[PDB]
Amino acid sequence: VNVVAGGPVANYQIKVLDDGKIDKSATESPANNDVQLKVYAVDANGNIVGDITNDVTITSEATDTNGVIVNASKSTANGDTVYVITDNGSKKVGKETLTVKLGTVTLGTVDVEVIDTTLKATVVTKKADLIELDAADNGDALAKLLANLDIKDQNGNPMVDSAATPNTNEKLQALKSVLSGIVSSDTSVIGSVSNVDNLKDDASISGLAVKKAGTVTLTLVFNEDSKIAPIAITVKAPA
Ligand SMILES: [Ca+2]
Ligand SMILES: [Ca+2]
Ligand SMILES: [Ca+2]
Ligand SMILES: [Ca+2]
Repeated sequence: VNVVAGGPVANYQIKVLDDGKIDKSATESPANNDVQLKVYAVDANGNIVGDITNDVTITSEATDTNGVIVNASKSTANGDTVYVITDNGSKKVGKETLTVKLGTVTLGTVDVEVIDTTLKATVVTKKADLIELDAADNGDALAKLLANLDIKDQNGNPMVDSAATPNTNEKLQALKSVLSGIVSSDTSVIGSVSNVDNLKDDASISGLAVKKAGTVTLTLVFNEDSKIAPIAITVKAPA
């Protein structure tokens, strides 16, 4: 639009140029990492008699109260000012109220929303009740245990290892995001895992080392948020 000589201002518009959302995912396509605002003064006939985006000040709550934290910055290019709202350390998702002032006078408010569309492990199931290790497992049950699980995201799609990345197993990473611990029925055969970070992501995953030949039940326990029930898998580690 253009600013034009018109009549006296009748009202102010706080205009959202984009979708009004900020996606704190690290990979969303297309990138969705801001909200962009204009503030216009308009006369009785809708003529834009002022672009006051550069003159106003936009703020959010001084002390955080909802785990949603945003920054507001005036960005000027091509003669035009856009008020750019960005995520700044939001721990949660949800709405954040912006207040738009001209000097000390409030012109209005507008909410922005922080979202997160990251693919998230949502369903985990076991394929078989039992797995048996052989020499290829090199005395560690983790690879064969992972192969015995199916992980689905919130869309119900599989979460699997990408062969494009040789040194990180995306499926293991998906598991660890919802796993709280692994209990072994006999820690002398295979140790229990209480710190899930000890499930080592690498070209060759590891962390369920066999201490001696035998048979154990491994029970996977998941976090409360996921609501996934424990999964028990019997592991035979033959001599
Ligand atoms: Ca946006
Ligand atoms: Ca993002
Ligand atoms: Ca907040
Ligand atoms: Ca990979």
